[PDB]
Amino acid sequence: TTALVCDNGSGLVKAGFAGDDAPRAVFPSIVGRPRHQGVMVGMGQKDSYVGDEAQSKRGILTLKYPIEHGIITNWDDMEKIWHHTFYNELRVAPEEHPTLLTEAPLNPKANREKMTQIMFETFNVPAMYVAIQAVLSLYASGRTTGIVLDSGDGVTHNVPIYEGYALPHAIMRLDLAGRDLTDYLMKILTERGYSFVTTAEREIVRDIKEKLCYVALDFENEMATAASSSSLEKSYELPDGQVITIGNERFRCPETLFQPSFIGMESAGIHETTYNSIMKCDIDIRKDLYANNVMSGGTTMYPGIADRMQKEITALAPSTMKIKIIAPPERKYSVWIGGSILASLSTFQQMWITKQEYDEAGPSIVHRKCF
Amino acid sequence: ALQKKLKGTEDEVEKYSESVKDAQEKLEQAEKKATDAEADVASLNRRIQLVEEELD
Amino acid sequence: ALQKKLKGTEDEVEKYSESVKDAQEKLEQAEKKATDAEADVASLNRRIQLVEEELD
Ligand SMILES: Nc1ncnc2c1ncn2[C@@H]1O[C@H](COP(=O)(O)OP(=O)(O)O)[C@@H](O)[C@H]1O
Repeated sequence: TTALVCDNGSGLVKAGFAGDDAPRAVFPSIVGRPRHQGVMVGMGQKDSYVGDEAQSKRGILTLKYPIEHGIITNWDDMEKIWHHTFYNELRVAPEEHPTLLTEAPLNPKANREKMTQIMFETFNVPAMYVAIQAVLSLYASGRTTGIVLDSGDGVTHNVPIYEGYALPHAIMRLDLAGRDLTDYLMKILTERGYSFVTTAEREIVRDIKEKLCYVALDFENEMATAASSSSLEKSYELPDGQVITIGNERFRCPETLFQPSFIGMESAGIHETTYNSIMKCDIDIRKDLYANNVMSGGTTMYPGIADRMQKEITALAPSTMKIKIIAPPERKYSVWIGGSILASLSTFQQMWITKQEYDEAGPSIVHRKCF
Repeated sequence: ALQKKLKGTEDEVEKYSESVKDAQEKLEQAEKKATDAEADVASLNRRIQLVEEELD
Repeated sequence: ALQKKLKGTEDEVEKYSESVKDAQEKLEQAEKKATDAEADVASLNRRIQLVEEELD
């Protein structure tokens, strides 16, 4: 029977059926709760909205992402998210559906453990499995070799794969992603006079970032240009009129990914972590990796990010290797696409964790090669 | 006593390096403005479309 | 002796000339995309003011 593919991630839950071509349901992974008291009796106001419902009721709620950096911190809201997904987004009894779950590399072991335990006790699925987001994103790209640079909303990791083999000693995870870019934009938007502090209007800032921001091919030139001219200013209308205008910020914000010092982090930029991950691999496979940089995740969707990425990593690499960057136009869903592809296989139909097996061996079965 | 080909082919390599230098340099110089125009169209498409909906 | 380095030098002459050819090809293709993208941007950008004044 059909299998489910629920890619949790931060910021965006995307679910659907195995074998399909795109996730059916996509909604923000948030849980809102009213913060005023409510006076109209008979309104039967529920006590906890979730998903697009909360995203619409933003004005009177307090939103809580239950996944901070790839890891689940509030298990009750995560259970609400899963329950809502199954029973309303897909409208399917999870009793007879093996489900595929994803998680970033180098996560707390207890994360996937408790995840499996909940999936088997609360929802009582027949089987399940936890996969690495980067492997799936490589599946979707029709490749079998190449570093994959997944950069979701909470975490950013590189995974070098060659001939279907992963080199775990070179997996480089970095905790800078879309949420931090949103916060940095909220900060630097003050110096124009705009102040967004509410968890509700963090979403407004996220929309501004998704629409206007872009990566500059050369930071200094773009800075000097925005100084001289005004051909970079663009306006934007807030949910109550009062249009705003942002200039330098448009490329100041996503520049962080290449200079984490802007937000006070010490690690190297994206290009540099990529190059390092390359250099940690064996010398014989570095050319293919140079040729097969893959990009997934919504944060890699800035206009111009691939070009700047190529320029930087070209500057770092020798001048005789060829640098390419595989940026499909739907890369935001490459993880879910790869998940559907893998779940549709039959050579995979014996890698699931059968509920009987888990009852026999406990949630420790996850780390066991019944992965 | 057969070094003439050595000299000639060394100079061949030098001038070929010069030619690829110039060629690829102006090549990426072109693609910079190419992707510039790509951003131009990707922007003004959106702008024309939104002002068009405003007109509607 | 030096004849074998001469052999390798001739071979690299070949492949470098090939690189020059690929460079000129990508140059010409870049100018082609330049002409096309310029036609498109120019055709689609000079009209914003029309919708503007109409809705105005
Ligand atoms: N068009 C866009 N431009 C820039 N950033 C975007 C765009 N679309 C989405 N994002 C960012 O990417 C994030 C969504 O990425 P996603 O792959 O869903 O993360 P996850 O895998 O953790 O769910 C959002 O938080 C948003 O900030």
